[PDB]
Amino acid sequence: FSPYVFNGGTILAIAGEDFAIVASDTRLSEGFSIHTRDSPKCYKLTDKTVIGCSGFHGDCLTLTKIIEARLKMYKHSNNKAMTTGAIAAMLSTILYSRRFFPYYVYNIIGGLDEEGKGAVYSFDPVGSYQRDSFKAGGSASAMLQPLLDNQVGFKNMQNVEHVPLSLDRAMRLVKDVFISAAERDVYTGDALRICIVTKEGIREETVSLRKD
Amino acid sequence: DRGVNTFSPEGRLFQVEYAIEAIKLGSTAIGIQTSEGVCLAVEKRITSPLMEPSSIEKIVEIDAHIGCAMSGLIADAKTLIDKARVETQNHWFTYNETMTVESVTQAVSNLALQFGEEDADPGAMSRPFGVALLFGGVDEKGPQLFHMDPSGTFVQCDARAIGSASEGAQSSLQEVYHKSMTLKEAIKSSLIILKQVMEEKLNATNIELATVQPGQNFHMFTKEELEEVIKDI
Amino acid sequence: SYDRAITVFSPDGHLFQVEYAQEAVKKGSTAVGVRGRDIVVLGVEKKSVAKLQDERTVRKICALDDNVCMAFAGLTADARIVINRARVECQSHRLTVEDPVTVEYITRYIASLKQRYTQSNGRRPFGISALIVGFDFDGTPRLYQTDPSGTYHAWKANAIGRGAKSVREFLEKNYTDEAIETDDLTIKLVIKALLEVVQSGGKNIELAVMRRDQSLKILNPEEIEKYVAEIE
Amino acid sequence: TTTLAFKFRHGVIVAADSRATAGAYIASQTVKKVIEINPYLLGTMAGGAADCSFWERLLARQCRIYELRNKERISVAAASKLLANMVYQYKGMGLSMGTMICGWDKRGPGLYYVDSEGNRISGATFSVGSGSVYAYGVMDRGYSYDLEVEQAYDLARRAIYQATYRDAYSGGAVNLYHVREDGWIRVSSDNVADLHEKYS
Amino acid sequence: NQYDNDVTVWSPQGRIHQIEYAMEAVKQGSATVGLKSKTHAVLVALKRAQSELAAHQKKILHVDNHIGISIAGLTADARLLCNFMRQECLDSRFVFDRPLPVSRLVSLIGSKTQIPTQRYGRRPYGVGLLIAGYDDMGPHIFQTCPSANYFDCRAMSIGARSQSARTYLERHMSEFMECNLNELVKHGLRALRETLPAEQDLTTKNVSIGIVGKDLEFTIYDDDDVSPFLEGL
Amino acid sequence: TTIMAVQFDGGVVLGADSRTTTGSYIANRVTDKLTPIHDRIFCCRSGSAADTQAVADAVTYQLGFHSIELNEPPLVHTAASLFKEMCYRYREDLMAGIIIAGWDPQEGGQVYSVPMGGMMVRQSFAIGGSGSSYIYGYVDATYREGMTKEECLQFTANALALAMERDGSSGGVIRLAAIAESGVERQVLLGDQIPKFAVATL
Amino acid sequence: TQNPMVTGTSVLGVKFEGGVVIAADMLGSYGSLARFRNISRIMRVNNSTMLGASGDYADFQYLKQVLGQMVIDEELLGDGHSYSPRAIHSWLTRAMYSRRSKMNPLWNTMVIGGYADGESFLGYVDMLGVAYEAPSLATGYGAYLAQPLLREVLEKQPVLSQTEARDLVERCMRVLYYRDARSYNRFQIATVTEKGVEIEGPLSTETNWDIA
Amino acid sequence: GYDLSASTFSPDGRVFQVEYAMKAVENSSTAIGIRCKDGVVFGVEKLVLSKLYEEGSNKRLFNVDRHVGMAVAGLLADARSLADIAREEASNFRSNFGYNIPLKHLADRVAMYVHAYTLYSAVRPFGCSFMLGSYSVNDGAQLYMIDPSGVSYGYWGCAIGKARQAAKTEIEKLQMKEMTCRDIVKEVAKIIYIVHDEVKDKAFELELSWVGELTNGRHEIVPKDIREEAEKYAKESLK
Amino acid sequence: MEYLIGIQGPDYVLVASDRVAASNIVQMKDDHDKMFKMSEKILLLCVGEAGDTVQFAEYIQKNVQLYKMRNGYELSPTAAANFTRRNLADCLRSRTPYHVNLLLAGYDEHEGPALYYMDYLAALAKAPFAAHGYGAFLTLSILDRYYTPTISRERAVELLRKCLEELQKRFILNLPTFSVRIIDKNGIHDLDNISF
Ligand SMILES: CC(C)C[C@@H](C=O)NC(=O)[C@H](CC(C)C)NC(=O)[C@H](CC(C)C)NC(=O)OCc1ccccc1
Ligand SMILES: CC(C)C[C@@H](C=O)NC(=O)[C@H](CC(C)C)NC(=O)[C@H](CC(C)C)NC(=O)OCc1ccccc1
Repeated sequence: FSPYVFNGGTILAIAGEDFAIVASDTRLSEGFSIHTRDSPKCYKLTDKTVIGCSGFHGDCLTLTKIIEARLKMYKHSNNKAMTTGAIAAMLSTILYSRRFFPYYVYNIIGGLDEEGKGAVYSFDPVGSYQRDSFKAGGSASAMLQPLLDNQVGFKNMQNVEHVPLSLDRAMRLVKDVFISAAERDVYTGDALRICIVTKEGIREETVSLRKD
Repeated sequence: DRGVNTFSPEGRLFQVEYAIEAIKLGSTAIGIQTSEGVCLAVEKRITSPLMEPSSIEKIVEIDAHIGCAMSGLIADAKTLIDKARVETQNHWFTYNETMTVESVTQAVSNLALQFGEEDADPGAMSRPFGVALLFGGVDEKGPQLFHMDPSGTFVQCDARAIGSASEGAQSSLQEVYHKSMTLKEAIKSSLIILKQVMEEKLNATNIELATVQPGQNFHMFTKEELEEVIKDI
Repeated sequence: SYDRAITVFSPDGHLFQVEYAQEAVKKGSTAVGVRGRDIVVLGVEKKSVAKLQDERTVRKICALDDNVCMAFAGLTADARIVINRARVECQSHRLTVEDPVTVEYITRYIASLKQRYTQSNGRRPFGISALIVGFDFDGTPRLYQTDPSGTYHAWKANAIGRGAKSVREFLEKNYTDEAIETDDLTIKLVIKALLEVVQSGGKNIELAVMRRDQSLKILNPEEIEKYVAEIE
Repeated sequence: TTTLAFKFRHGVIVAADSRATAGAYIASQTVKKVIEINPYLLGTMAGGAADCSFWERLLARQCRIYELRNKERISVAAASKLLANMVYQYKGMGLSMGTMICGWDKRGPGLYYVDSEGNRISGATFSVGSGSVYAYGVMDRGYSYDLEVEQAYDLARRAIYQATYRDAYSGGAVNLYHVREDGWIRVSSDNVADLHEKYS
Repeated sequence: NQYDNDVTVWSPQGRIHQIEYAMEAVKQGSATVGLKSKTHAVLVALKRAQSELAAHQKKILHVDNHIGISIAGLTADARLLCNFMRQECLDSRFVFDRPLPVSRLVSLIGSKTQIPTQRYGRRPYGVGLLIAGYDDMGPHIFQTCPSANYFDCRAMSIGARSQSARTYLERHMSEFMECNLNELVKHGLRALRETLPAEQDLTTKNVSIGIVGKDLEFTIYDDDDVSPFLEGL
Repeated sequence: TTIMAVQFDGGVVLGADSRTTTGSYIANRVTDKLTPIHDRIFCCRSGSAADTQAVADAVTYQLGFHSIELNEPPLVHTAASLFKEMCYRYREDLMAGIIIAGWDPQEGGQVYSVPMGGMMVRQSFAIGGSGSSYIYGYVDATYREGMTKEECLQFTANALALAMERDGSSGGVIRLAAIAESGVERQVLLGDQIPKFAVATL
Repeated sequence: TQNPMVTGTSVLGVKFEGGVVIAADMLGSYGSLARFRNISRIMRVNNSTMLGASGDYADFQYLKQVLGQMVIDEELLGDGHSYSPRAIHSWLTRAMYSRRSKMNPLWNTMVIGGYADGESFLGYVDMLGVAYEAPSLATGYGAYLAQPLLREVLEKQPVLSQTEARDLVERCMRVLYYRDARSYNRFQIATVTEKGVEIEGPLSTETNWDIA
Repeated sequence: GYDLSASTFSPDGRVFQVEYAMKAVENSSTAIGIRCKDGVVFGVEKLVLSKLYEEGSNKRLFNVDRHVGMAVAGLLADARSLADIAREEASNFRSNFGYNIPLKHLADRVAMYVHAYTLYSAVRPFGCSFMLGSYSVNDGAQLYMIDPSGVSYGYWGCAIGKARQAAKTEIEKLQMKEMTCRDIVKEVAKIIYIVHDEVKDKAFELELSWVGELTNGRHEIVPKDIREEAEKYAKESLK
Repeated sequence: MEYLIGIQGPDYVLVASDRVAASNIVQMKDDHDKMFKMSEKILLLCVGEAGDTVQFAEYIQKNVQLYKMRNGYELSPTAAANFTRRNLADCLRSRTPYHVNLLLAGYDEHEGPALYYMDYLAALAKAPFAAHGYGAFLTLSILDRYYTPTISRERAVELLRKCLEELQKRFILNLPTFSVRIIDKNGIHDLDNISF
């Protein structure tokens, strides 16, 4: 008996001066089979915070319900909603609590900070988190990260104007990077759930990718 | 005859009502909340010249933004102040944020009434805590002052006096408190009311004053700074 | 497990079991401690010499650690339990922090234990008060007192046990920078303080001194007699 | 990872890289491998990222409770023993943490190395990580207790740079901290790319 | 005499005086009103200030999006029950991913509050609660008692001078079902007022309002948010 | 081991080989695998001897207390359920294949197969053991609804004989039992009594 | 169970306009041997929910008793509330994950089909706590032989009638009999609708063609 | 002082704590139960203290199993506690033996838990008496009543509460053995109305439940229509 | 590995320990001390797994120090050796065993000098001279060839030097400095470190 199974999934979060995009593929799988083609890996935690979880679907289901309860418990004792930074810290403690039987999940929390600016935090399967400007996680992370580093971080590029990222430019990047991942990753390519967090709430858009 | 958890015909719990009388025998402690911060003042009540006045600690720090004034059985408070300090550090480790003063007051007030002799626990408390606490701090809501009693009840107080002369300082407090009052005016008002209730002559060694201000951390006034305010008093 | 509440509040807010414990301390022998500049002195009244009793076995002054030592008034059996808990604590501290416990650290622990026995089911408060005296690493002479209630305060000089009020009144009027300048003057202050309560004089007075960076020294009966005569 | 620390006449110098790696994938080039327990005490992290960050943060929590209860800041030795005792409870279970506790106490500058294996050793110069071997050579050949502040800064930056050039799992920027009697100061965060141009 | 100090001693007339005593504690608390329409369940609480310089106390609490509670009696025991209720609701949404039926939660509280009334050394709970929740069975108002008995109420008032409120509610209960939220909230405010010391009025400082409905998660309106409801009486 | 049970209109017929084996050694050549859990409820045990003897002893104890408390003869389903409860609960620490067949006043003659793993299923006829595999096609080809106690006793004897001749772990004597409201009639077939089948010559 | 014993094969599911239909063979196999050939691996949890199970049959017999009591416990309260098809699916995911985390798994892949509030529910739960909802479900070898066919039809025509759903289930059952060596030609079809759950008796794919 | 604990017999052989506990049941409204040939009908006089109480509040007729129903008298909190015990005993019996628990076994097991609260000072005797009733094709209709002492007996018609004696006279004038549930429901309503004292007890809601061949061995609340016909017959009979 | 040596003389006990702490292929310390002062006349030289040596050695030290405080007198070298052996032997079949090889050395004013060898299995043996470590294989024969029961403390340091010079020539591990201490009626005395 093996307690874990790779269910596939690619997650991406990009932060902006006034926005945070959390995006995911919508295809759960097992071996060479597809469980469903409509399993978004993005989960709204608050009105300013969305988490994206990929890996063992069993653990992602448990962890997401554990966070929803931990958020309600905070609001009941502290009489306030947890900030994006508070959930990032609590998730590190939740993930480490299971260091000897870890959660096979890769999580990216994307939301707006207490100053109203985008904030992305990436987590390892055991708890180590980081405030990043953009992070890709999941099956096609190494296929999406090397390009955000160039197009968003302007890395390895000389004599180029470092313009700020608009939601328009950021959303085309998210769609384009996932379209390329659908081409070379067998675990990604049903549709793309894109959750954009702004002071006006969390809007969710779904594009389509390549069914195999 | 009656165990610790027996209700009176008036439904009040005798052990909780005798612990309140225990506070009425404590050194008067005054707390005032202003926009510019919260001031906590207490009467040291020294017994002999051979005692070291510094050893009498009635105002303690739970965290950089939270201080506490105690009155009643001081030894009972030690365990309550320890819970407040650990709960604040646990909140930091888990959420990387300062705990609100209401959340610290709620965490300590929960330990009260958790007593009994019916095998409630291996290390269960036997009786209520005979102490009243005045928590003063600055959260995201601003300068805040809460009062907790041996009944497990906590309240937000703009100005509160606990101890032996509470039934007199509170009257004086309700006659000199204005929402617009400054921290300096509050600090002077605390010492004036304390000097009146205090049996000994208020000096820079027979009183303890501390203040939590929006930017500055919990600060226990030293003899030099206390002497300055006591000069005007 | 017997889990009845021995220590409970009374109408008027009085824990009588704690007050009864202090009555036992008042029935105890008088213990006096004066904190000097380079010497901390602790002296106890040897009630009855007994004549046929080894004194090494009835000593009321003990050393919790190399830097700390304590005297007690009240029940000798309860004290032995508290002294052993504090001795074990000092060693556990050296193991988890790699430094000698501070005088107030051990005073805080002894008080916290004496307090939990006043709010724990199935236990009676300890009928003993202690005078923890030592020297902090900085070299500051330290004198603290613990009560059966778990309350502890630092003092320049104090007295516990029978005739504590009389002895403390004396120390209140005889303590000064003058009667503390000389180590011998500090020792004779404790001697005179006890002689106010001790009737025999010299024969019935144990005394101990812990100078800085030095172990506890138990003054021999002859040395005590020397000061008793000089103090006459 | 490359973390080095040395005690000199003007305090204790702590430097480290910024790279985190999952397999051969460079996950991060901006990880902070120096934790500030207090304004006078800082701990560096090598080995398991989650392991070190969790235990070093639990150390900071315990150290602050000490200040509140003892009304004094903890020593570098008492803090080193606390982490050593905390990890020995999990010896032979998988924790991989190489750490250096550095601060200024009443006994002067302090530098202790603690491993999850159980090693707790005080010292003047330590280097922990996979590039520790590369850093020791440059640090050892250029070290001197009587090193001037600027020279000590340059020695630390150069030793981490040479460790990042020979070590695949070492890279990013060099984060320099200087512990003095009035607390620690973050001196600089120089990218190994810019350092490569200057040192060449 | 010897039948009124333990909860495990029946009186010669088949009565546990200790439960009767604990039930007196609730009658010694600020009046709290609760009524339900066809779509909304409103909880009106008369907050009481310990002093002119003290916040009232907070008598209305959140248990879950569909449930809220008004308190009367010992606040510490109320917090202990509120936590049991909050966890039972969290457990239901974690296992069945569904809001816990309000009726089922009341059954659990009565089971937890009955155990302490039949065991030696244990005291009855000294808190009376008015629970307001919405479910697939519509709006629900329940009243829990220290005796462990609970009642499904169309409207209820627990606390001091609460009979004055129950008189108003019994007279106007017929029109509550078909009532708008503001008409319903004002009916409750009128009844809470009938429990006020003659020369006293319902200011925004002494009143709190909790509401839950088909499209409204339990909300506690306090301070200025009560001004909309108070304006119109 | 070959255990077999069949139901007829009025009761049930049970059968078993008599061979216990440690490797290829026959520790017991006359074992009784047909154990009585109650007056009209018997069990046919297969698998581990210690495991099957312990569970049958436990169920007889529990079933006995239940019958004296509920003043009524026990139901065959209750015995099967108690066997299922233990065999499922200790499925990882117990090798025990059991057939619980008996007569009850309410549901008549009932044959229940509680196989390895803890599963329980009512069956018209049940077979179990290492020799069960060699007689699956026979029982499927020779079983007919409406058989009698005499026909059912012959079916069990003929089937067990074929399995005992092909399974090395099966053999010895054929122990038969017929349970009905009247009582429990037990019979041992030995030597020429055991049904025989002619071998080939080529 | 660390070692499955008597097991069942594939269970099919498809949501139609007005409810859902589940299909399973009436066979329990002991490692290649068709040992028990008249067992139902389908269950009526309540009037709105049905459950089909693959894997260890004793583990399914344990779930039938625990879920059966859970429903009797609720229907004794007379509160007017009942477990919905989705609530039963949430409980089963929590149960399978709880057991997998204790390393004592219930070797069973269940298909939960339900109808409530004019909405059809079809949920999948594996032994590791992986669960999802989908228009069609096929456990075991039906994941490779039946789901492909069901997914093709449910792609062109997203909404199927009861007549269409049953036809496609009976067609997928025939292909499972031709290519699954642990299958059997006797099967039960359960249908949940506004009238409740109805289970059809021993049906046969006897409509098999053998042009060899 | 011989009457302060259930661990103490009086100098006469009596445990007065259990007698005091049953005084509480005699201070409650009456709950009558009548067994016929078709099954069992339970009826309770639920006095409504406050008009601000929804209909069905403080119900005294419970479903302890699919086939078993429980009528209660005395403290409702204690009664609700024993309904949980009865519900759990029935559940564990079905999980261990795999069938619906016989009412005699359910009665015996619940009566033993009640008797366990009459022997120690650490606990007080339950202040409630209840009637358990069921109907199966094999066992038929069964009515059992349990008292605060823990004594269980089967009856053809039982009455617990403040008017048990008067109710028993009325129940004893009935030929339940020959009557059917449909006819008994009206008689239960007639007796509850005749035993009710409006002058003292203000108003009450007649609560009616039954289990029988008509309910197919399932405890249920008498259909509103049948309950209303019964109440009309009851009031008309009182005339 | 690490090196421990003890030579018992007529009125003294000479002990030496290596001063190097190594991570893997790098010495992280060349001033390490592997000797612990249990009493004023008892020393415990401990080598072994990282974390196990100080956890066991500091434990034995605080318990021997508690004895002096609780009884006013100190444990004898033999009582201390036996207390250590019981604790090492009572954690052997436990889930938390200590991998530690030790050398207790002390001077009782009555029984005189004593050196006790203990292995990780907790076997206690009193020895005139003993060593722990892979270097013991190259030095125990030098001690056997030259040790005489009446050796002087001066000739004892010379033999200690012969053994450490052998380690410099034949041993494959760079053990450059050695901590050298002696115990007698006047207590524990630190001697100059024999460095190479
Ligand atoms: C403190 C560490 C960053 C030091 C460094 C090596 O010593 N740790 C690492 O490089 C670790 C383990 C590695 C040795 C294989 N590499 C890692 O990738 C680990 C966790 C994976 C192994 C699942 N940490 C990680 O991915 O995220 C760490 C992190 C922390 C903060 C911000 C950004 C990134
Ligand atoms: C259940 C009983 C009717 C036994 C029956 C099995 O069906 N007949 C059998 O032959 C079974 C075979 C089994 C391993 C499949 N025999 C057994 O189970 C034997 C019986 C012992 C008394 C020697 N048990 C066994 O092999 O281990 C027990 C043991 C212990 C020590 C020495 C030798 C044997």
